[PDB]
Amino acid sequence: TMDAVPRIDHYRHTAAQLGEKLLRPSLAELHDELVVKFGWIKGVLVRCMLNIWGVMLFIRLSWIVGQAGIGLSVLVIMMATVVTTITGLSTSAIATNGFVRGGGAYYLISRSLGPEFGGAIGLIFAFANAVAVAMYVVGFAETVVELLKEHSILMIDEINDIRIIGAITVVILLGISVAGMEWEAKAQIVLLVILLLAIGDFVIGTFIPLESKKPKGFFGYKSEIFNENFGPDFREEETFFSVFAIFFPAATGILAGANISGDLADPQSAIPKGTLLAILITTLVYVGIAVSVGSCVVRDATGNVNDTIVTELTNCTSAACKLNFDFSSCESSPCSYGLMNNFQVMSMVSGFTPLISAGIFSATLSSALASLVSAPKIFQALCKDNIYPAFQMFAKGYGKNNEPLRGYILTFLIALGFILIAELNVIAPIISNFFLASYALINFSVFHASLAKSPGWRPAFKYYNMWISLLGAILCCIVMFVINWWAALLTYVIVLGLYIYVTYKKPDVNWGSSTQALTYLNALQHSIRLSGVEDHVKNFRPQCLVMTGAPNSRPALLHLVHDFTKNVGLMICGHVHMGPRRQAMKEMSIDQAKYQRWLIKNKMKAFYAPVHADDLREGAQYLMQAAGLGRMKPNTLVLGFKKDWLQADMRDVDMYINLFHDAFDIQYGVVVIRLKEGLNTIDVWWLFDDGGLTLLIPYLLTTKKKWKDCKIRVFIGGKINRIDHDRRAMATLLSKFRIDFSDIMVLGDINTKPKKENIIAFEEIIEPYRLHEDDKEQDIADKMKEDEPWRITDNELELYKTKTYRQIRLNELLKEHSSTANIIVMSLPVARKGAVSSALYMAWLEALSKDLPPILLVRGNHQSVLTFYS
Amino acid sequence: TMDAVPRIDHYRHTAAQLGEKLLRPSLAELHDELVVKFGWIKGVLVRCMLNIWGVMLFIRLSWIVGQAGIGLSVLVIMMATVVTTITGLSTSAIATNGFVRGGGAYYLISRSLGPEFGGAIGLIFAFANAVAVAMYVVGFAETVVELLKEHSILMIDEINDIRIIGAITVVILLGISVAGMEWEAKAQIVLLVILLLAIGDFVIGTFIPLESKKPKGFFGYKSEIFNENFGPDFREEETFFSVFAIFFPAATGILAGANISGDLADPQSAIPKGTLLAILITTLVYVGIAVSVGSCVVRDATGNVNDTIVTELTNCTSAACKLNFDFSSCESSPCSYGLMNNFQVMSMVSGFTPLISAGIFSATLSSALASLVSAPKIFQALCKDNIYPAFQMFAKGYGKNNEPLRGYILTFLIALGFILIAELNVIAPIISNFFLASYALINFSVFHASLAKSPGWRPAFKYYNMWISLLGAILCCIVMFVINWWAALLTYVIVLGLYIYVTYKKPDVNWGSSTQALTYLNALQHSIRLSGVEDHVKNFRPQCLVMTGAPNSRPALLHLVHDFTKNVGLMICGHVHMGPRRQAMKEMSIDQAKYQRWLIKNKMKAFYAPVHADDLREGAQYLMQAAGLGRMKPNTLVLGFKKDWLQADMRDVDMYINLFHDAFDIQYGVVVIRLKEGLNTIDVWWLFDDGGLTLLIPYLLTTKKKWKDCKIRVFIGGKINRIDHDRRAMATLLSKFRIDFSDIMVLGDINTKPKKENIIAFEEIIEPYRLHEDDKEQDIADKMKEDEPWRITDNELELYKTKTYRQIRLNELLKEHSSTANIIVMSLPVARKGAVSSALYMAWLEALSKDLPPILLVRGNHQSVLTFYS
Ligand SMILES: Cc1cccc(Nc2ccncc2S(=O)(=O)NC(=O)NC(C)C)c1
Ligand SMILES: Cc1cccc(Nc2ccncc2S(=O)(=O)NC(=O)NC(C)C)c1
Ligand SMILES: [Cl-]
Ligand SMILES: [Cl-]
Ligand code: NA
Ligand code: NA
Repeated sequence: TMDAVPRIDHYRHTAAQLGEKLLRPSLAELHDELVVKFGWIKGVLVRCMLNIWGVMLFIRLSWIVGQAGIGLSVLVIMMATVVTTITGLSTSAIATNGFVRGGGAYYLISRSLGPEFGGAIGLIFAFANAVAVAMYVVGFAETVVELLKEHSILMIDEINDIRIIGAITVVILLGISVAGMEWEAKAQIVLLVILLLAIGDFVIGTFIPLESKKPKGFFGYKSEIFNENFGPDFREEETFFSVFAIFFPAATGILAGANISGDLADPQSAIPKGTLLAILITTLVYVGIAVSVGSCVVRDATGNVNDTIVTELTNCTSAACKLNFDFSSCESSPCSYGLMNNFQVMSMVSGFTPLISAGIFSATLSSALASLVSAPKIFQALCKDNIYPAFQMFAKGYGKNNEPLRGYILTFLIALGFILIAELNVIAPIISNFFLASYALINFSVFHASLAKSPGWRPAFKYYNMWISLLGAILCCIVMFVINWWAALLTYVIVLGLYIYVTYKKPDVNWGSSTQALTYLNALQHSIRLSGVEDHVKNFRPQCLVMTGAPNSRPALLHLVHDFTKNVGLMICGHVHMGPRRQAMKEMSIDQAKYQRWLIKNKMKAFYAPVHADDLREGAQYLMQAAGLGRMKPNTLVLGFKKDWLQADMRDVDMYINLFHDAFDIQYGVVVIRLKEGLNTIDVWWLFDDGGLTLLIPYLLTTKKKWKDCKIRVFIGGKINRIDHDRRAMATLLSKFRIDFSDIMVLGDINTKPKKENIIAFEEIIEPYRLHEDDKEQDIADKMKEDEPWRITDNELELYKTKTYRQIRLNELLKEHSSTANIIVMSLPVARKGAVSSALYMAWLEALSKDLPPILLVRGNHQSVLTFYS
Repeated sequence: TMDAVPRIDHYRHTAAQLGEKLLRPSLAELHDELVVKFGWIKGVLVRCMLNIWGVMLFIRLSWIVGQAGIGLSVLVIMMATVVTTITGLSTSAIATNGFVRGGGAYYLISRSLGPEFGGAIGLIFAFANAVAVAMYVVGFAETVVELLKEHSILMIDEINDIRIIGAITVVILLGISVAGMEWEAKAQIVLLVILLLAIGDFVIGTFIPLESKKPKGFFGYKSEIFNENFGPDFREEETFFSVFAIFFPAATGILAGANISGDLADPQSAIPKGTLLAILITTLVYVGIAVSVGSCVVRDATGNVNDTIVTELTNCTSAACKLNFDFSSCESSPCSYGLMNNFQVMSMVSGFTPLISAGIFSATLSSALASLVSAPKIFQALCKDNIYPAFQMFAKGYGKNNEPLRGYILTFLIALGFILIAELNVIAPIISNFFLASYALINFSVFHASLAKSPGWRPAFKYYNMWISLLGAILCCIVMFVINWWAALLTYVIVLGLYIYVTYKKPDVNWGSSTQALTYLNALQHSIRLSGVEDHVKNFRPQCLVMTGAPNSRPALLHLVHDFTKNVGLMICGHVHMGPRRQAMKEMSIDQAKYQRWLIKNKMKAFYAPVHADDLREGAQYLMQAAGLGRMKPNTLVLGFKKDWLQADMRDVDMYINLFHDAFDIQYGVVVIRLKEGLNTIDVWWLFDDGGLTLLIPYLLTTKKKWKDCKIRVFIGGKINRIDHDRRAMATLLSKFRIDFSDIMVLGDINTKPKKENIIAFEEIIEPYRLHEDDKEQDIADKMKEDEPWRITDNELELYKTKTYRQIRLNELLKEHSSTANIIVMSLPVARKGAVSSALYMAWLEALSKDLPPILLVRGNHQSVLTFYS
């Protein structure tokens, strides 16, 4: 049947080849008459879980649960979890749209809402990961240094030992990462097993209370300790929000699995479930460990065997005394340790202490490895789009699975430098702010997509309410402020600067962002609003349709039309295409884009309006009948003077004059512009009341900065002995309209016979098109029907001598008075259709406008365009 | 010449008679073939000066100067003058645009920025003036009560005497106001003369030092007092902002002259200059009096001759002794005189004593008279505007000059009630905030008019910078908050409530406000923005041109098309008008308004688009070639099934089919809707790949609240023995597009001969259109060019039997399967142009769709409309 059935091969044209077996027929033919890929578990779940988990489970979780209450600590965890889950829901929604080629969160953000935000967030996120690797390596070095300092071993000052260990660790991590994407997965699995072993060791040792640890804070699940550990016992210059700020970074790292989207077996399924499961499991483990530590250890303790453990005569109505006096009465002296003074509680409540030490080692190393892997991927994805041209390179992949070795080396260098600094406690909040900004950008991506009701939003993952996403972005910003407000300001400024730079760069890319859909929707909504507004005389605007063909053919005329339309009124540059329909469609499709881009590149607020018809008359008919939307429709027809009418087929001149006639018939106002295309005052000779357009146009000219210094001087026609009366009337009328005029000149020389020379010149010019009916018999009635109506009938030439003499005399007056004007505006002669031939009308116009400064012959609708009523 | 020269009579038609000869010729006729008025001084200057001056020049200015030094008091006056001068500049700008028919600031505000704000501000301002009448009368009563209590002539308490005196004065003022406008002006002049006499008396007395007043603070213009008082004191619980709030109401009252616009000889010349002169003179007098009082009286004093006045040896480091010791050394014991404890200081520092009291009487009475005059004016103007229908009563005018007698009575009643309350100290801030809100609305009117760039702005008064006006409105809001913050919140709430009520009432009025111009400018700017956005498959929208004629003939089809276009994509209702051009233009002009209003009233976000042409074919050509603006152009022709084609001239059917053909030639998509107009699943039978529109339309259908429950079930064609493979392929394709489907059905019964009965029925239906070439001879070729291309040839009928049987069998299948669907979407058969006659195409469509639920035959553009990439 030649009509192809729906087939995936038809739509598959970017990630594969359709081939000969799949090719949808075009409408014309029917019409025209004749590599490593990971699963969701090992690719998203494990990476997300390992990135989320860190030293908080073994260092600060006990301190947080002590400073705050069990209930308040659980609340802090839950609120951080809200912020991360909302972010994860938004990420899954943005990832279940189409095929994600690679990159990571940068790819999702860019393909969602445009290269500007995409590049800003991509650079920020890549830098954040490149510095996070160094921070995690520094944490590992700190843990190793503390472990060796607890013994006698040491090489150099603590800082230098930290630097050495960090450098060795970073070198090893870079080697492992360069080894490949499978070795890294094996190492991640090993580290996860070790960390789970450490967690289980802590939980097992919390169930075995050894008396030797009694002088410590550990007691072994005593309900009295639990009841005493509620409430916010803040023993410092800190508060609830300080604890929240300290803990929240422990909820981050939820985008690790989506950072390697270019290596997943199948995104759109692995990312959502993997990320959500990782968030759930990590939050559950955090809550469990918080409660466990809060039900075993007392806040304060003075570890000492000599400490009274016999519970002699006393009351000391605290939780500790409820079972024994061990680690009691340090409310005045700074007792050694406890749930609020020792950060190794997890290492003591546990069993095998080196098991917990290895758990911390794995927690830091897994995060470092994940960051080192993820940052180069984002950088290479952002570089492959050439958003920052200098960053070209750092995008070449090596081996079967394209791996950014150059990005790997760059991340290694950045991490090594930041480790060489070795003092990173002041930079962590900036990195946290960067991550929070990325989360907020993802949430805003989802919200923007839901706001712009693009039919192609079509996300495969539900449970992504737009309002929840907006609330999540707001919460991300608020949490960003809650910790290191000045860091938040710095990140905001950096993001805004990058966004502005990218917007000004205007990169050559087009992805289908929600920004374009929202632009269309905004235009549609505003047009629909405007369609319900009644038109008023004082709200009239010149809405011009300029017949120019190619808008670049005559630039002076286009600029002039722009002057009195730019920012006030509509401007449609109409172009008529002629020839066969087939090639005409392709030519119009090319020209539309070419000329719209040309206009936008020259600051012309005009609309290109191509049209295909047999002749210019029919195309202009199309435009004057249909061009426009609702109330934004042309009311004025603008033409340029047919400067070549003298040497041109009379059919073209007839078409020009017929354009005039159809413009008048359709109740349009006609503006004919005659100026020298090759490349003071404004004189307005408006002698017939067209409704005011002749005055409105030059006033709008004066409203612009190009004609601000030009003063309007008016010319009118009067009767001798009555000059002053008419001048006063014109001055009063102009004052009522509030149009400033430098001078008013009343001329009685109109209606007088022009000179003999000018009449002779007009006759000589008009001779070739004269019919000369008198010199011929009735046979001439065939020329008037075949070689006509171009021919000028002697009857009309004698019946309209007044108008011809008026045109010649008016040209004389214009030359004598307005020769020094910057622009002339004059009433456009109107010829009744059927009474005057096209050739005679063209000759009238040519005689009127010949050899003068830029001139505009204006004939308005005759509907009132000005008013003096408020 | 029948062309009329410019003349004021053509444009003078709304506020004056046009006349016989005052009628410009219409473009068709030339182209078609064939009592008491006041001047600016007595009307604006005097009223503004008398309203601005209150009891602050004799009661509170001295206390203010005492509380804050000379410099700080001068600063307060200057800042209040900034707020008022900005307001006055905006008022002059808004009043020098057109002829101000009547009313006051209400008329200017309404004619500037729309009936909503106009009515809100008018009601609030009228109420403010009415209440101010009572407040000024209460001030007069208080002054008289104090004067008579100084001599113990009070009767029936004090408040109960204030009530009686105020009632008598209000009755007298009402009588004077009813007496006419000239008598009020004479009384105003008399009061002004008295007040100037009082001011001059104070200034003269300040130069006549008298030892009698030595016990009082007055000393005689001594420098030492000036240096002492040049600095702030701010005694008691007083602050700079508190004194500024106390003083600022003194600067108000600048709109008294503009409130009399309906009785001025020449507004646009009297209001601006008069108001500015009033502001200047009042501020100058205020500054002079403040400085003079600060240079002649000490802040503290104790008036007694027995007190120490010798100035003998005494340390008294304070500067009060610089000239004498009279009225000194009460820094601990409260004093009874001075610039901080006595308010009658002016009366004491003057010459004749009762003349100051007379000046106070005049100041308090002139403001009351002005308010009682102005409030009815504004109320009558806003009532003649008929913005609140219940208030149409208070619009009648009496006498030669329309005088709102009912408004006068209502204002008198309101003032009498508020005087009967007699305790207005708590209501003054409300009135001040109302006045400030009016000032802010005037400034925002000027700013909004400058924002929208309508050519009709054209204000005759310069010096009105838009940013200055916006700053003035902001300052007015801030000042109104500064004093009585809760009063400011209450006034804001009242203004917003009135604005919402007026917006929802939708009054039937059109004045060409700045809001409409801004709507147009916003739409144009958004369209210009959208014109620069590149096109992407992800952002494709269905932009439909529905050929419906009158948009109310078939409501069901319009609803159906609007369901999948509202909020997503454009919708243009195209109507073609035939007949003579002259009458056609008027018909289209009326129809455009009628149908746009009908659409907006019916909640259709569509655009009515009428064209004039001699046949539907070329009108649709106009629409498909030119309709739209920039990137908001249609790409899908929507047609209703010709249900009468069986009984209708075959020229109409040929035009319909050629509409199809031209739609395809212009590479448009085509949607044909067949549904019953007189009186839950969506079945998509898309069998040919059109690019995806057949699938994209029903999805958008399911995207709306009216089709949320319906589930999409798909039907495709397949080969027997491989049904499951094709079903899996279709399921995968739909999942990649993210279009939810309840079921997929693969049909092998296509391309099979339908029932004999159905073929016989099709033949019977098609019988009276066959060319019967075999039965006839070569002469039949004439019918192919005279009765054709309607006639169905025998060659085509025999050569396209497969397609006809396909249509019949497809209708059988749809009746068998989709008979219970809420809507059906099917692939529209495409007939090669020149190969199939129009009648056979129509019969194909009829056979395909009949005895079915609502159906959409969709033939997409064959360009990809869906994508599974991101
Ligand atoms: C890079 C960076 C910057 C700022 C804060 C964090 N913290 C995070 C982040 C994600 N998951 C857990 C944590 S954590 O709870 O602090 N555990 C942890 O081992 N942090 C190490 C840096 C010592 C990480
Ligand atoms: C109706 C009203 C409400 C609130 C404040 C004012 N004050 C104004 C207004 C205009 N010019 C001067 C003043 S004034 O300086 O306060 N003098 C004065 O006599 N006010 C009298 C009410 C006693 C007026
Ligand atoms: Cl992350
Ligand atoms: Cl006022
Ligand atoms: Na980790
Ligand atoms: Na007054």
